[PDB]
Amino acid sequence: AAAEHSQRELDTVTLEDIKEHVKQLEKAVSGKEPRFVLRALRMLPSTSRRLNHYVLYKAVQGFFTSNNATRDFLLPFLEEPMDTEADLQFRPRTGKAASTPLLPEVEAYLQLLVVIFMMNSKRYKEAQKISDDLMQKISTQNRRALDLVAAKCYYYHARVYEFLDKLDVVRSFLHARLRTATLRHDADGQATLLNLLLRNYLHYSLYDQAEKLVSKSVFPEQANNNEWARYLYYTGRIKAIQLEYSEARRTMTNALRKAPQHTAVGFKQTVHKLLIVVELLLGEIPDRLQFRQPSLKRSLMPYFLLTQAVRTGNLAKFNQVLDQFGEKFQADGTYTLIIRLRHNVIKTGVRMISLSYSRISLADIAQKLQLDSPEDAEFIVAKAIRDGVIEASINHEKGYVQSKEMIDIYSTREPQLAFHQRISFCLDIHNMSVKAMRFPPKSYNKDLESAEERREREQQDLEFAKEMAE
Amino acid sequence: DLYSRYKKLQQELEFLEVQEEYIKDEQKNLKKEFLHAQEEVKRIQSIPLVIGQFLEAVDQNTAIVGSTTGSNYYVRILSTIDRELLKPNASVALHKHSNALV
Amino acid sequence: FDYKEQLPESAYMHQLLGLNLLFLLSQNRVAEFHTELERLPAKDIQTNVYIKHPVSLEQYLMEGSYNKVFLAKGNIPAESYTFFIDILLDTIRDEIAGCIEKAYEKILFTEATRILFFNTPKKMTDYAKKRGWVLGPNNYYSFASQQQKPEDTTIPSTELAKQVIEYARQLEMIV
Amino acid sequence: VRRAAVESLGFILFRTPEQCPSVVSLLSESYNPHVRYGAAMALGICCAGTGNKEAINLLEPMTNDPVN
Amino acid sequence: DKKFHGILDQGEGVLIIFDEPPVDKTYEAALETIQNMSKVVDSLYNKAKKLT
Amino acid sequence: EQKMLLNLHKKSWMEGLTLQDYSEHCKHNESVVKEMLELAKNYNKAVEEEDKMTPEQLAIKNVGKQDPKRHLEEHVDVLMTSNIVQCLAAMLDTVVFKLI
Amino acid sequence: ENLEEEGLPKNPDLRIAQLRFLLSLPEHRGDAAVRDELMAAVRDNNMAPYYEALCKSLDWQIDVDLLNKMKKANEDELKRLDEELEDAEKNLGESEIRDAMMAKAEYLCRIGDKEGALTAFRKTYDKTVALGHRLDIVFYLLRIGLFYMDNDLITRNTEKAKSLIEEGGDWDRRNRLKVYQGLYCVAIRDFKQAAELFLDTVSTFTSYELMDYKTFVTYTVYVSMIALERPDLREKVIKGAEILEVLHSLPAVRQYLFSLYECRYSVFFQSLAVVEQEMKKDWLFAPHYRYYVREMRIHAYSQLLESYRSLTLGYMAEAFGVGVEFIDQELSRFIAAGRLHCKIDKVNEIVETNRPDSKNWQYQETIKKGDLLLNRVQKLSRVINM
Amino acid sequence: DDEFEEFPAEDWAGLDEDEDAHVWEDNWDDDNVEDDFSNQLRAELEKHGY
Amino acid sequence: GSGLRQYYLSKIEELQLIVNDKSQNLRRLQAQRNELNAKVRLLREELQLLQEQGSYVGEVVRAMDKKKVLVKVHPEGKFVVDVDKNIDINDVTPNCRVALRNDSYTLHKILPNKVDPLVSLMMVEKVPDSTYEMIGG
Repeated sequence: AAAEHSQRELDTVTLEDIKEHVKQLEKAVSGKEPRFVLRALRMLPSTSRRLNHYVLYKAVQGFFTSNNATRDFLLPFLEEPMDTEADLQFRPRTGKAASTPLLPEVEAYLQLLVVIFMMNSKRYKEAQKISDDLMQKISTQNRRALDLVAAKCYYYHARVYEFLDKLDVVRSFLHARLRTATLRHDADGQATLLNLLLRNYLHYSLYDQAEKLVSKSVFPEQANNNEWARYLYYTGRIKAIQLEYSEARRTMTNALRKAPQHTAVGFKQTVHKLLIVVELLLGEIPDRLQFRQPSLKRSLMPYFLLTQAVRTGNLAKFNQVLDQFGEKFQADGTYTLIIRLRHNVIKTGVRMISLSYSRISLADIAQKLQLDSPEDAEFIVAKAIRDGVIEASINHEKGYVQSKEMIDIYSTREPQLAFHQRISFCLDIHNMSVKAMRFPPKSYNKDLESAEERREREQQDLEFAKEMAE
Repeated sequence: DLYSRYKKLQQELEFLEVQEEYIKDEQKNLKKEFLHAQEEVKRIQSIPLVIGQFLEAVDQNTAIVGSTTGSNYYVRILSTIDRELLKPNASVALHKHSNALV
Repeated sequence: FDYKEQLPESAYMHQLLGLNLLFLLSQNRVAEFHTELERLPAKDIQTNVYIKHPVSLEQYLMEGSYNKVFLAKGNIPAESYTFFIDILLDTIRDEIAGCIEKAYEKILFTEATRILFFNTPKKMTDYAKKRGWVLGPNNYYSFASQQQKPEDTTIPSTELAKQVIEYARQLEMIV
Repeated sequence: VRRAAVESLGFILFRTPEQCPSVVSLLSESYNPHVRYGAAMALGICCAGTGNKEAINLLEPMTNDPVN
Repeated sequence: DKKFHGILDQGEGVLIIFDEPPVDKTYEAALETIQNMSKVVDSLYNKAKKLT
Repeated sequence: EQKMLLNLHKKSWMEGLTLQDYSEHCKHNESVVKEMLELAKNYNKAVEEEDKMTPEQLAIKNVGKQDPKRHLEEHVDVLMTSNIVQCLAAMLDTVVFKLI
Repeated sequence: ENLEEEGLPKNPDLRIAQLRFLLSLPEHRGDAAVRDELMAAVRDNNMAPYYEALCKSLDWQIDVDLLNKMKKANEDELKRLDEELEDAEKNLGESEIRDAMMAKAEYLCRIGDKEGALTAFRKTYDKTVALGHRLDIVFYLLRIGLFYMDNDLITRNTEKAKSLIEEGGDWDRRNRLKVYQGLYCVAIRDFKQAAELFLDTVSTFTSYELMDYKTFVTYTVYVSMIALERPDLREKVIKGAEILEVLHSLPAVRQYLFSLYECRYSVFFQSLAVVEQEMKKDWLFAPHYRYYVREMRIHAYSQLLESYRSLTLGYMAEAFGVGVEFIDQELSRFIAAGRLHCKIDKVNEIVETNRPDSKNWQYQETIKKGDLLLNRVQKLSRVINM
Repeated sequence: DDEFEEFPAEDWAGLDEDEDAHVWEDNWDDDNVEDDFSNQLRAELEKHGY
Repeated sequence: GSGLRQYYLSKIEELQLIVNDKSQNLRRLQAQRNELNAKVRLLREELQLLQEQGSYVGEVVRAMDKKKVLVKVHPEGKFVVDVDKNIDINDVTPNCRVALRNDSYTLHKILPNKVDPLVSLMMVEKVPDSTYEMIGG
């Protein structure tokens, strides 16, 4: 029974941890600062794995201490232990505490624990039922710190339906709760609900709806970093689909910056894929170092080959990469953006042709770009010249392209503009860092002269004046 | 009691705004007074000054110096003294009365 | 797309969706074109002809393959696709000449016949006077218009002074 | 003028004696001895007769001020 | 051998001598300063990750 | 009398728009940047030393030894002021004194 | 004749690392001679942890009898060293204690027990009184780092060795540290610093535990032709007495150097192919054999275009002994990369050289490196806020 | 922390045998797929009949 | 059965959020102001502090009963001085460097200890440091 002994030994400490978290929530209510709730949810993912049927049962039947309809709701949905030898009655509430109903903060937290275990137990329908009851509970209430808990509930409330694969009945609830949070100035709940709505819209390729939603809604500035990352990723995906590549790239870079530094590997992989695709679409080049990471190497290998093909500026290589990894790109939800990369491949090839050749025959250009005919190369090069891709001219009668003589870059305003952007960013960094310096509320003006020691000087100086002058 | 609480909260908000405006003004003028105090502390360096030798830095603001009168003193250092110049065996100018490193 | 769970897959659905995509291309609402294209599954985009034709036309238009854009009229997936094609074509010519002015410094009169996809030489004259192209005595259209450079002759001293003043603000106004 | 300006706060805030030990508390530790005197006098005028514990706690260290 | 700055046009058989400008010491010093300050940022990285 | 005394050290309007010599300005910029090179090289060592240094030596060990951070700040401030002022003055002069 | 006896102790034997790298290569995995030499070294030194690592990484069949015999020998020797240390700590003095720990650490390093060797070397360093003995321990750590290409170990021990050499004015140890640092800079593609250090120690080389003097001179030439300007290459390498004396016994390396210097570009290209095949098999130059060669090619092209206003494509192809199409592709690739200051008129097949100002090339690097430092600053602030 | 278990973490399946473990100024040109310069020079030496 | 009770609650919470934000910002601003004001006050008191006479530097011969110490002022021979209430008599070891007040000569600080006489002697003797590694044969 070594396994039983060990399992019970972790079950008791997990029960103690849940007790510590419920005490943190209750003292957050008592002290009226909702931020104490965060450290309860800070350990939430760790506890989500550190619980089982016995832990849930012990917690729900010693934690309520009142057999209301709640205990008639979640007890039947979980298994019960036998007459265990160590019948340690886990009753944190005694006397008036047991009689008094639980705070709305903590019943929701235990119900979240039950929902999480149901998800880990694949009881998606039962999890949906429990989450529906929980949503009624937290929609009825109007507390302030509960919102900090409430957002998390919503993230799981949608998550259970993610395994139900409906995501449509949840849209109305998400919109209603988003409105009720926005009207209440609930920053955390509004951010979580906006992220959930964006994810729901993108699950069905409703990019127009998500674009409208992000156009009219205002994301909370004082939101969590883990919610800022999701919002930036979703907005970047919207911008990428809507051909707004520059803002898409900026948002994806910001999301990668705000991603967790050690965890959330899959989020990193998805954002890296989309960022690589957008950067190739923008005409820039993806950073090589991101392909060197141990976690990202296998995921980005098809994207590494795609980046290689695009950098070579060869139509045939890009088409080979497409015909080789089209199914993988489709499974990753980036095939539509990959298709647009043909124009960028042609643009890059034309750019290197102009950068390398002073005068180059149109047939040679078509051969180097693996196009069909030099007649098509004529139109392609003309479009590139008109768009400003390359500074050149075409001699139709002669049949070649003459690239313009390179102008002295440092004698123009472009270095000034680049330096301007970098200087403004550096000054912004300095101002942000200065504004982030916090002085602890020390007892100021106590490092000054002390009263007794200052009086010492007055008396000694009085003696000095009374004795030296006489 | 709802209206009383709401009106009290409104008055508290307006009072907080007044307090923040006053604090910003006081910072603006306190910078000027800091500059004035820095300027006026330089009267301790008025001549005549004795010449000593910086022997050791006991702490941030006090030091042992050997005056040319022949006596070693544990005195204070003027806060506006560049501590990068307080090398060993460095000649310093001390207040003629208090021997303070000025 | 909404009631497709109970509704069966319409035979004409893909054709009409491709018609919508081609119409979006005709009105230069390419941003809406890609958003509506993303609504389709990724398979029929590269497989179904009714969807393959408009997306390929968009690729040709963006990359500059205007000859393929004109050839797209011949191989349309359906007769209903015809009308929107003409709506696109009127743009293409005015786009093609836009390249010719900025790329070709001088082109022969007949040389543009395949470039501008004009059947009758008379159709050149009216389009040229609409475009205001100065025909040359040697049947050469002189497109000397690059003299209107980015105008580096002028220093944007006002903008530069504003930027430097903003630097001074960010260095001093912080307090 | 500064001392009188700080003094005048008591005549304005005496109807709400609890506010004076908050607006003036920081003035009571300022560099200017006249402003400190005005802070003390504002506490006296506004919280007169009330026996405010906060104002008395503010005044208690001020009785050991270096300035007479 | 960089003994003088110029090129040789074989087609016309003419030596073209160029009045090259000296390298900008300011840019060289700025580049090495950037490198050293990157090292400083690495030291700050170690200090930050170790103490937080 | 206060307004009359305010004219003390009041710089003339001519030197407000006067541009510093560009040869000397470039030489000063190069010299100060070359100084910050060594200052940053020492700044790295200063950071590493202060990593392992007891709190009693935070100021005592700074006595008699130059502080790379302070000199770096001073050089940065000097170069920012000089270059920004020169650029702004040149940009103003390009508008004010124009031939057209 | 006493050359190799001058060098530092050969622990770890870097030849073992080279042979392991050779076996890692797909081309030479099945080479019977390389496997035989590596197994002979393992058997002679009784490298049980290294045998385990070899059979795990390379998927070999572990000889149970050989492994058991080598493990028994290792256990008996470790027991003997532990007994010696126990006797030293009770009867003999601190010097004998340090000698016993040095023997234990040397044995742990010799058998490939990397982590145990590092722990024992740290313990020995903690109570080693002699500065030179401490610096020898630091060199042992540097050799261990080079054996496994441990960048952190190499950097930390290089800084420590620099400090120790500064404390005690040991110029011999300074030259050895220069050789080790040049080897590391070769390993990390820092050919400028590697060339500088190798040229500084070309006349003071005594690190025979790292490489043979001929191999050291070949490496010095290889890094010099890629990191040195033409006047510097002439003064230091072309006219270097020691380098020329060594090259008298290395006709291939002398041909490779002088073909570039004397502008025999076809001979230089053939020697570059030979050199490339040499770099591919060297564990130090393997990651950079693609880079180095490419750079050399650029150098050759640049040299041929440095003195001429314009050159026909046929002339370039004839000079390099290659086709016109090859020259076209190579020149286009290198111009697109911004490494060659010329443009190709393919209509007339004429390469016309350019003279871009150093200001542009400084500004581009300023943008690049400032962006790198700015990214570091941004990510550091990101770490700081949370 | 609120780790992103919502997004499907694609399996690593990577090589933990120190695949690269290097610190250079690495650039994309080293990753260009091509045969070695020795092979190219060998294949073009005989293209001229030599 | 509530009227504008929900309206009152909405207004109250809307004001409460702004009140909390402004209170936190005011606390930060007050911390900044208090720091700068403390700097100003310390600067003004430093002018008066620097005019206070400096302390003599003496060497401790031996501690005695009743918190007395026998010191040797640098040029001025020996004194029997009191000990400040903030200085422990057990920390006043012989041959220690101490600071004595200007008038009372009261021992009010234990300065960092001087150079050890053995260290001073061996500095002038200056034998070359050596180890077994630099001895041959």
